[PDB]
Amino acid sequence: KAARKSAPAS
Amino acid sequence: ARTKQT
Amino acid sequence: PKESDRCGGCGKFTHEDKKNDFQWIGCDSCQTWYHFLCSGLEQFEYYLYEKFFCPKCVPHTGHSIRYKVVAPHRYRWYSPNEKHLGIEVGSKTWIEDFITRENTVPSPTDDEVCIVEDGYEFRREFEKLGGADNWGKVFMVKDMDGLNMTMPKPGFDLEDVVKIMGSDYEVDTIDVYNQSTYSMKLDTFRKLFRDTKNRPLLYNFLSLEFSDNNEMKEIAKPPRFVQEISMVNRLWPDVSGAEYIKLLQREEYLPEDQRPKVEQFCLAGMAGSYTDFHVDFGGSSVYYHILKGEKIFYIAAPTEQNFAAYQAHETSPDTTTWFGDIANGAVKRVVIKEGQTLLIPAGWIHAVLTPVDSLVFGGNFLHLGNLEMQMRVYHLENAIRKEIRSEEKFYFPNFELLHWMYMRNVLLEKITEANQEGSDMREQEKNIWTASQIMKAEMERWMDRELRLGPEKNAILPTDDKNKIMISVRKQIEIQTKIQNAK
Ligand SMILES: O=C(O)CNC(=O)C(=O)O
Ligand SMILES: [Fe+2]
Ligand SMILES: [Zn+2]
Ligand SMILES: [Zn+2]
Repeated sequence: KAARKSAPAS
Repeated sequence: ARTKQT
Repeated sequence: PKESDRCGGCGKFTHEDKKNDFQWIGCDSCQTWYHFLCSGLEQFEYYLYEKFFCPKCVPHTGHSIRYKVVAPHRYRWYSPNEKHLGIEVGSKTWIEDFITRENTVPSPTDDEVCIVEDGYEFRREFEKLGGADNWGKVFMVKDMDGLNMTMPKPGFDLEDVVKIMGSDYEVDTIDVYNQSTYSMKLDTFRKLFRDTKNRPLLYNFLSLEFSDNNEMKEIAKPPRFVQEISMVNRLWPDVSGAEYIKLLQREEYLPEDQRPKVEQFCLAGMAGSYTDFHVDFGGSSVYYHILKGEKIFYIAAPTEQNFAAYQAHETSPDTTTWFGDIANGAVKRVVIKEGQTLLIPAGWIHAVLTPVDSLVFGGNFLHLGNLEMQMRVYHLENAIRKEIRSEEKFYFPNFELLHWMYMRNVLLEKITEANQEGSDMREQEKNIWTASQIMKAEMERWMDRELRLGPEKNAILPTDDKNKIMISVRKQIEIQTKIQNAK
């Protein structure tokens, strides 16, 4: 669904 | 739960 | 406006603005509305409670009443209208079963993974295969000695983390049985984690990036070799004094807030955690070290057969089929134990189970050696993004910008030098030459797209600046190809 490494840009 | 968005 | 639509509070109609969003929640007792951030709840809690039950009510209403686990094989386990639907990967029910049958997936071949005893052995085998320019198989290093990879001393664990970072420090955490992501306070995670007996829900965070924390960033670092080939590192060098001034003097300075922050991550998961198959964002390579616990990776080679399988699996609405069962025996099993380090190049599709409460330090990186695979994965992402809506945060931060700057600041230089000097680049700079050709071809596509239908939101790079970079690039490449019709 949305369950993955998360890293805002930034 | 009852939520809301504006 | 109406006073019943006032927080809360906060006693305001509009919350100043992690982000509250313009988001609210009503008390099912005192019936008043709260801003989400004035509710006292953390994001991961927003969907948990049938009853809530604000602060002004709990000492006399009881703690919020959370939904009943009506369907533990669905992501919406709280939803009765889903009791009859199939078993979803990896819901509580699915994982539960999978933990018992998972050991049947085959080991990898020596062509896929190469297990070495330490950092020194790794180097040999690595070079044998062409080093990083020709890096295609994953490596597992049983002992970190020889990797030049700074890691904290064991006994170091979750506690030290929440102390260094702070307890209010929020981090994107995976609600496992729900296969979703929500923010959780480091301290709140520590509580749940330390309760090993009562885990109505499992959590696993993978996205505590600490490169910007003066303490942490000193405690856990990438291997020397990762730093030496990291494109991010090359563009935002950790430099000071005169070096830094020079960096400023050449227009080679890039803002820290534009830097892709992904090379330094801490991960922690509860026993039973499962992360479903994916390719790492931007087709980035991974370093991954187990400080505590154990991980089981299920992996698949970056082949077109496998990508096509993966892309279809990623775009189909089906939710009940493990990608391993459609992969035609591509998926392999590799167990990583405490103290062991995995190193995955670009492309590898992977899922991971956490047999045991765990703590890990890892990071993502882009390097010229895997430029083509990196663009291949970018194409894979963009093709999936056409069918399915996702958030940019699950993708590589400032992917394009990075490439714009790498060409401008690194490559554009070298090519021009050779063009002024001799100089056919295939002599001591062939790798550089091919990297440029590849990068430009992809970049011309982006320029094309940007031009055929407009630039993204506001900032960061203006169209005309991209073109001026491109104008410069075409010329020197055009000019270099000439040199290659003598020598
Ligand atoms: O640890 C996990 O649950 C998942 N992590 C990854 O897939 C990775 O770091 O590339
Ligand atoms: Fe991953
Ligand atoms: Zn408020
Ligand atoms: Zn109330």
